[PDB]
Amino acid sequence: NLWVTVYYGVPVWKDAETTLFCASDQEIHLENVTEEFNMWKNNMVEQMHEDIISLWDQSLKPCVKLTPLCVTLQCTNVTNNITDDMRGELKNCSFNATTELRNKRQKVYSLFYRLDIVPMGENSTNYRLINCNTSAITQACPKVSFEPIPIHYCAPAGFAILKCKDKKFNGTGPCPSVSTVQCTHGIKPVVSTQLLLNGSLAEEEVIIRSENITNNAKNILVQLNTPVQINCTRPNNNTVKSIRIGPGQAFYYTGDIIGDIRQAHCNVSKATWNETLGKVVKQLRKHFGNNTIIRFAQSSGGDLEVTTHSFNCGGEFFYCNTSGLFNSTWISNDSITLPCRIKQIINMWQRIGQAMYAPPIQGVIRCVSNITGLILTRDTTETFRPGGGDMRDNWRSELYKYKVVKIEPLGVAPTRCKR
Amino acid sequence: LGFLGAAGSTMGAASMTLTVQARNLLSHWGIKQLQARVLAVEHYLRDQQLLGIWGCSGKLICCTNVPWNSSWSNRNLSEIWDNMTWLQWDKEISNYTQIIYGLLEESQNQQEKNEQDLLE
Amino acid sequence: LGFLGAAGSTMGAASMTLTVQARNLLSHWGIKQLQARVLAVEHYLRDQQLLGIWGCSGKLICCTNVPWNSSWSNRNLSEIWDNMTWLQWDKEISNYTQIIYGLLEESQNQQEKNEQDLLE
Amino acid sequence: LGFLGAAGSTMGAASMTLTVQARNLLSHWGIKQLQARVLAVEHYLRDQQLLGIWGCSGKLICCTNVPWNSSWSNRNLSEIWDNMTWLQWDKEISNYTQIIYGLLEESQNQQEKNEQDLLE
Amino acid sequence: EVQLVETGGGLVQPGGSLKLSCRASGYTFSSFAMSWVRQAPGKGLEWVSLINDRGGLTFYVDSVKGRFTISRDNSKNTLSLQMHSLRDGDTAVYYCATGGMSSALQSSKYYFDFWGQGALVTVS
Ligand SMILES: *[C@@H]1O[C@H](CO)[C@@H](O[C@@H]2O[C@H](CO)[C@@H](O[C@@H]3O[C@H](CO)[C@@H](O)[C@H](O[C@H]4O[C@H](CO)[C@@H](O)[C@H](O)[C@@H]4O)[C@@H]3O)[C@H](O)[C@H]2NC(C)=O)[C@H](O)[C@H]1NC(C)=O
Ligand SMILES: *[C@@H]1O[C@H](CO)[C@@H](O[C@@H]2O[C@H](CO)[C@@H](O)[C@H](O)[C@H]2NC(C)=O)[C@H](O)[C@H]1NC(C)=O
Ligand SMILES: *[C@@H]1O[C@H](CO)[C@@H](O[C@@H]2O[C@H](CO)[C@@H](O)[C@H](O)[C@H]2NC(C)=O)[C@H](O)[C@H]1NC(C)=O
Ligand SMILES: *[C@@H]1O[C@H](CO)[C@@H](O[C@@H]2O[C@H](CO)[C@@H](O)[C@H](O)[C@H]2NC(C)=O)[C@H](O)[C@H]1NC(C)=O
Ligand SMILES: *[C@@H]1O[C@H](CO)[C@@H](O[C@@H]2O[C@H](CO)[C@@H](O)[C@H](O)[C@H]2NC(C)=O)[C@H](O)[C@H]1NC(C)=O
Ligand SMILES: *[C@@H]1O[C@H](CO[C@@H]2O[C@@H](C)[C@@H](O)[C@@H](O)[C@@H]2O)[C@@H](O)[C@H](O)[C@H]1NC(C)=O
Ligand SMILES: *[C@@H]1O[C@H](CO[C@@H]2O[C@@H](C)[C@@H](O)[C@@H](O)[C@@H]2O)[C@@H](O)[C@H](O)[C@H]1NC(C)=O
Ligand SMILES: *[C@@H]1O[C@H](CO[C@@H]2O[C@@H](C)[C@@H](O)[C@@H](O)[C@@H]2O)[C@@H](O)[C@H](O)[C@H]1NC(C)=O
Ligand SMILES: *[C@@H]1O[C@H](CO[C@@H]2O[C@@H](C)[C@@H](O)[C@@H](O)[C@@H]2O)[C@@H](O)[C@H](O)[C@H]1NC(C)=O
Ligand SMILES: *[C@@H]1O[C@H](CO[C@@H]2O[C@@H](C)[C@@H](O)[C@@H](O)[C@@H]2O)[C@@H](O)[C@H](O)[C@H]1NC(C)=O
Ligand SMILES: *[C@@H]1O[C@H](CO[C@@H]2O[C@@H](C)[C@H](O)[C@@H](O)[C@@H]2O)[C@@H](O)[C@H](O)[C@H]1NC(C)=O
Ligand SMILES: *[C@@H]1O[C@H](CO)[C@@H](O)[C@H](O)[C@H]1NC(C)=O
Ligand SMILES: *[C@@H]1O[C@H](CO)[C@@H](O)[C@H](O)[C@H]1NC(C)=O
Ligand SMILES: *[C@@H]1O[C@H](CO)[C@@H](O)[C@H](O)[C@H]1NC(C)=O
Ligand SMILES: *[C@@H]1O[C@H](CO)[C@@H](O)[C@H](O)[C@H]1NC(C)=O
Ligand SMILES: *[C@@H]1O[C@H](CO)[C@@H](O)[C@H](O)[C@H]1NC(C)=O
Ligand SMILES: *[C@@H]1O[C@H](CO)[C@@H](O)[C@H](O)[C@H]1NC(C)=O
Ligand SMILES: *[C@@H]1O[C@H](CO)[C@@H](O)[C@H](O)[C@H]1NC(C)=O
Ligand SMILES: *[C@@H]1O[C@H](CO)[C@@H](O)[C@H](O)[C@H]1NC(C)=O
Ligand SMILES: *[C@@H]1O[C@H](CO)[C@@H](O)[C@H](O)[C@H]1NC(C)=O
Ligand SMILES: *[C@@H]1O[C@H](CO)[C@@H](O)[C@H](O)[C@H]1NC(C)=O
Ligand SMILES: *[C@@H]1O[C@H](CO)[C@@H](O)[C@H](O)[C@H]1NC(C)=O
Ligand SMILES: *[C@@H]1O[C@H](CO)[C@@H](O)[C@H](O)[C@H]1NC(C)=O
Ligand SMILES: *[C@@H]1O[C@H](CO)[C@@H](O)[C@H](O)[C@H]1NC(C)=O
Ligand SMILES: *[C@@H]1O[C@H](CO)[C@@H](O)[C@H](O)[C@H]1NC(C)=O
Ligand SMILES: *[C@@H]1O[C@H](CO)[C@@H](O)[C@H](O)[C@H]1NC(C)=O
Ligand SMILES: *[C@@H]1O[C@H](CO)[C@@H](O)[C@H](O)[C@H]1NC(C)=O
Ligand SMILES: *[C@@H]1O[C@H](CO)[C@@H](O)[C@H](O)[C@H]1NC(C)=O
Ligand SMILES: *[C@@H]1O[C@H](CO)[C@@H](O)[C@H](O)[C@H]1NC(C)=O
Ligand SMILES: *[C@@H]1O[C@H](CO)[C@@H](O)[C@H](O)[C@H]1NC(C)=O
Ligand SMILES: *[C@@H]1O[C@H](CO)[C@@H](O)[C@H](O)[C@H]1NC(C)=O
Repeated sequence: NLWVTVYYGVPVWKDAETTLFCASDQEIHLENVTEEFNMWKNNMVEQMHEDIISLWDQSLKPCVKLTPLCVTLQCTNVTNNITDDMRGELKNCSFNATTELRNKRQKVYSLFYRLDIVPMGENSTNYRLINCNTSAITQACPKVSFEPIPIHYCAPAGFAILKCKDKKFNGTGPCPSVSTVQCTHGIKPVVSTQLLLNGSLAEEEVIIRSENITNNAKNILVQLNTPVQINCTRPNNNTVKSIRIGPGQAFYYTGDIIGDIRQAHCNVSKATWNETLGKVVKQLRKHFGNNTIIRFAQSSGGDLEVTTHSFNCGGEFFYCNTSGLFNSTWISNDSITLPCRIKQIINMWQRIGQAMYAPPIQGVIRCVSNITGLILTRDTTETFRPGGGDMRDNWRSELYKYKVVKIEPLGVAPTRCKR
Repeated sequence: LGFLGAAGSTMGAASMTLTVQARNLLSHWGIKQLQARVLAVEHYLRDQQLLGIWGCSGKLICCTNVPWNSSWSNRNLSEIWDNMTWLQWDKEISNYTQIIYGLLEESQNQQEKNEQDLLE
Repeated sequence: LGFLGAAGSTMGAASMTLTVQARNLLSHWGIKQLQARVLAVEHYLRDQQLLGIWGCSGKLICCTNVPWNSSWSNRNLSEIWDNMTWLQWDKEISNYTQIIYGLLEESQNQQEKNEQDLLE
Repeated sequence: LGFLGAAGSTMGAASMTLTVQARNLLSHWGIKQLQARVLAVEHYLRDQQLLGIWGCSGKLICCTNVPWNSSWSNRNLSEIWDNMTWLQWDKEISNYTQIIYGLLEESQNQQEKNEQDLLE
Repeated sequence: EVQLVETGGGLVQPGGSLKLSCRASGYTFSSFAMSWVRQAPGKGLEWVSLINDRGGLTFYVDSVKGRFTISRDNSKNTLSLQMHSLRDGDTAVYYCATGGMSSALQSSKYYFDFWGQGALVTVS
């Protein structure tokens, strides 16, 4: 009775993995489409991860290498007014630098943070840079900013990106309101650890997302519905000097400090932070029991890169101690000041064979940012601690609402039409 | 009314937007993008080749001579065309697709041969 | 008698060399050349897709059922085909190109539905 | 029964596996592989364009209005289709391929013009 | 309840023209094909013309093929028939009917589901 009819241009799709392309300086509602989303299995995250790392490395390709500085350094204490918090933090080091001509040398001195140098043979006088035994260091170019300029991800023809508009969506399962977009919104590649900065806020409620909430081996991503403002500063007036170490190759360093030496720090409002945690606790009790205890605690261990809040503040790299933010037990104009360490020799990505030197910045630095989310881990009484060592989690917090599908325009159905 | 706008509509309604979707199939750093463009073209051409083999070249709606088997789907016309979306339909008959395609190919080969004989 | 040789001739003469031009549409260091080749292919395919949508697949000259509007151009047939070159003509009506293309698409969609019903 | 399985069979047998071969035409380190893929696509498209020019678009077997010249080959049909393979035939008439193609193109140009006048 | 109401003409001279129309209500007009069926005063039923639900396809009985026009308007739920040259043999009741065809993706019809009461057309 019925015959096969072939149709082309049918609005059908399948989950797919393809290459997305970037764009930098449009939406169809799909009224009755319900689709299933699954963050953590989202391959857009992997592409963002690889593109950021690749572009990062490309930016250092033409920059000055600091191998000509892997020499012994003679280091003495700094001749200034140093507060208790800064004792032993800085060292004044002298060394023999190469210069423009191979048969000449120059004696240069500079200030270094203690965290960037390592003593040799337990000799107080002799120290060397941390990277000298491991891979050679490269100086970042002073002309290149670290500004997290947003990237939009666009689909190639034949593919489409679906966006989940459900305000209460927790990252997985059916999404009742799905729209098609040509390209994603711009996502700022902000790099940080335990606290997420300058991201998107939840529309209505704090949302707790986890691949498996009852599995303590998983990280918990918490999206806030309100920002917490954080004020970070390094209140030390740095005089920056430079030398030539090679044929058109300049090295930048802190020459000296004008005025007193104080510790870098970040401030949050005490009450705002307390209200924010109360909301997080309230939502955790929907996965955990009601008559329970939720305790917050400081990171249990590991290196500075995973036990602190790491971020780029105006080009400098800060490592802030958050124990003052996660020290409370919740049972059924003050501010919090977080001390910060500064490092010039960093690895950025959790890699072994690369190391970058961040040139010092002239003057005094202040940056203001929004805390838009947290990365927590879990140990009656449940204990939660800051985590965030893996960068892919930062990107998941923005990409969770997008999915890539392939269009499959050809199909068949019975009709009463025959040739 | 835009691309995939009818995705949530029933099959009998979605079938009126076939040109909307058809037109959105075509349009070291930079290589992965070059590869994506090449691949998209090869995909496109395979579907066009297949329509050609089945005798549906040049048209979006093609009637054939292959009868529908109730074993693939026993739903009736109202049940399908005015009730289901294309996404639902595609899932229902996915197992039986590569059977249908084989039948369409065989049918066309016989038709072309018969036409050739009728032209002697 | 070669490629574009008829470009300065009138429309009614130039129309007899359509195969000459159709055949000249197809055929880090080296990458910019691959990009040019891929784009030449995508351009070609988009024009072929469009002829397909309009029901002109497989032919260089195609009649349609869309009437000509006097508002696009009110010149008569001698003005257009006995004199006038194709370059001049394209400039004259370039502002109506999208209107005409939209009409051609609509016409073919209606044609396909009527054909399908006549076969049931 | 697979790709080129009929290569050793006679023309009258091999003509029945045309879809087997047609479907096997489509699908810094890595660049030379893209060059091969881009080129394979362009090759494919040129053959399709040529069939379009001759008025054989969309079909694997196409009859034309160009008569066969005994000067190209004076063998009879029972000899060619039953006691010869396609490889042998291709060699036998390799010197007339361009002549034949030219005639097929001219025939279609006349055919399109005649159809256009009949639709007046 | 489905209602088809003819609002036709009256007495017309041979060789003239007369237009009939039918208003429909109670169903989705656009979902059905429609036709006109004629009944001469002393005869049975005869099919005259058929039109597609989208208004694109029309069919006629040979005897009126070059004389009658059948049309449709889906925004006004209206069916219409324009008759020319009005032969004496065209005197009949003209009934508005729903059915006679369906389109591709629909189940088949090939019978008439609903009838109006009919306009009487008389040729002098
Ligand atoms: C979270 O978002 C906030 C808001 O966007 C962001 O704060 C901004 O930080 C940038 C620095 O990264 C500030 O930009 C500077 O502004 C001063 C004053 O006008 C300029 O003098 C600076 O110019 C120097 O540096 C440039 C390179 O960045 C060079 O090109 C130039 O030649 C100079 O050497 C520079 O423009 C910006 O003003 C603030 N915005 C506000 C409102 O304070 C914060 O950093 C983000 N947080 C994180 C972790 O990303
Ligand atoms: C770092 O060490 C250098 C070298 O000893 C200090 O520079 C000298 O400072 C004295 C005053 O105390 C001057 O008279 C010399 O002329 C300076 N020498 C040079 C080469 O500039 C420098 O002050 C020390 N800086 C700190 C912060 O301890
Ligand atoms: C920087 O260079 C100077 C001069 O090259 C080094 O001075 C050394 O001083 C002692 C004291 O007499 C001498 O015994 C050495 O001969 C000098 N070294 C050499 C090899 O010239 C100084 O040690 C160098 N500083 C560093 C830490 O590299
Ligand atoms: C972070 O909070 C501290 C207080 O703990 C602020 O320090 C005060 O700043 C004012 C204004 O300059 C001084 O008069 C006070 O003497 C400072 N108090 C102390 C204990 O040092 C600090 O300014 C805040 N700021 C940030 C991040 O910019
Ligand atoms: C942040 O500072 C606190 C001190 O205020 C450090 O916590 C101390 O760690 C030692 C060694 O485990 C314990 O003996 C002390 O009892 C802890 N003090 C308090 C008040 O709990 C903490 O390790 C620092 N964290 C980071 C990332 O630097
Ligand atoms: C189509 O069939 C309808 C009844 O459907 C019943 O339930 C579905 C889910 C199937 O299991 C089917 O086999 C069952 O019979 C009828 O009500 C409807 O009138 C039928 N329509 C047509 C056009 O035949
Ligand atoms: C013919 O054109 C009339 C004039 O309208 C103008 O031209 C059209 C093509 C548009 O560009 C419009 O914006 C201009 O103002 C139309 O009013 C008329 O409906 C058209 N008729 C037909 C049959 O196409
Ligand atoms: C076709 O038009 C010829 C030229 O007509 C004049 O010039 C054109 C550009 C318009 O401005 C028009 O209004 C002018 O009258 C006529 O000589 C020729 O006879 C016309 N063809 C026919 C069949 O009438
Ligand atoms: C048929 O062919 C005749 C001979 O043409 C010549 O020989 C052939 C084999 C080719 O090499 C060709 O290029 C040579 O010119 C022509 O004289 C004759 O006109 C052709 N036929 C017909 C039927 O018109
Ligand atoms: C086809 O030809 C067969 C062989 O004929 C001879 O050899 C060929 C190659 C030519 O040179 C020809 O002139 C010779 O006479 C015949 O045995 C066979 O019967 C022919 N087929 C038909 C249908 O006549
Ligand atoms: C119609 O289908 C009958 C049973 O179905 C056969 O086995 C299943 C598992 C396959 O999915 C299906 O494609 C097969 O056809 C056959 O016995 C019968 O021969 C088929 N009839 C026609 C005309 O194809
Ligand atoms: C350094 O500290 C001492 C007190 O220990 C103080 O007398 C001296 O003035 C300070 N130096 C400067 C430059 O203020
Ligand atoms: C130099 O600083 C260290 C702390 O890193 C301290 O133990 C030592 O006593 C200081 N020596 C002098 C001479 O100030
Ligand atoms: C570099 O030296 C430190 C301090 O002795 C040591 O812990 C580290 O393993 C060494 N790294 C390499 C690559 O040798
Ligand atoms: C912080 O939140 C406020 C909300 O009013 C917004 O205006 C501001 O731009 C946000 N700042 C950043 C850095 O995102
Ligand atoms: C997210 O919501 C889905 C709803 O189907 C539920 O199955 C899943 O367990 C939830 N996960 C979390 C972390 O809330
Ligand atoms: C989720 O975590 C629990 C531990 O609480 C484990 O038993 C279960 O198998 C996990 N399920 C999945 C799908 O990972
Ligand atoms: C951060 O600085 C802003 C002004 O830039 C001020 O209004 C706000 O109160 C400060 N927050 C804290 C915690 O000090
Ligand atoms: C934080 O919340 C607790 C709730 O028990 C309350 O007792 C405490 O006073 C609050 N602190 C601030 C700064 O609001
Ligand atoms: C937990 O408390 C909320 C109110 O905050 C209530 O709606 C919910 O039913 C309680 N759940 C249990 C298991 O008691
Ligand atoms: C945590 O709070 C207690 C008071 O309840 C205080 O004694 C302790 O020092 C605090 N810990 C940190 C790291 O600030
Ligand atoms: C740092 O010291 C210099 C001395 O020339 C002065 O001009 C500049 O304003 C100071 N900057 C800050 C941020 O204190
Ligand atoms: C979605 O379903 C409703 C009925 O619940 C229908 O009225 C509407 O037209 C449908 N939307 C689309 C795009 O088909
Ligand atoms: C969908 O199928 C059910 C089967 O019970 C039927 O009752 C309903 O009317 C159908 N809807 C449409 C739009 O055909
Ligand atoms: C195909 O067959 C498998 C057999 O396990 C079944 O699970 C699946 O749902 C079928 N899909 C269809 C009906 O297309
Ligand atoms: C160019 O125009 C002249 C008339 O001025 C005509 O004779 C000639 O054939 C035309 N040439 C071409 C290529 O159209
Ligand atoms: C074509 O002929 C007409 C009528 O003689 C004339 O008005 C027009 O200017 C000529 N053409 C061109 C293309 O300039
Ligand atoms: C096409 O549109 C432009 C912009 O309005 C106008 O200047 C030009 O004259 C128009 N061309 C024609 C042929 O109408
Ligand atoms: C090969 O030749 C033999 C006769 O010697 C024939 O029977 C066989 O079918 C031929 N092979 C093919 C593929 O036709
Ligand atoms: C080849 O010709 C002979 C006669 O000479 C005939 O018997 C045979 O059947 C023909 N061949 C084939 C391969 O069918
Ligand atoms: C084709 O032409 C060449 C001369 O270029 C000649 O040697 C060869 O024999 C010809 N082929 C045939 C099948 O006659």
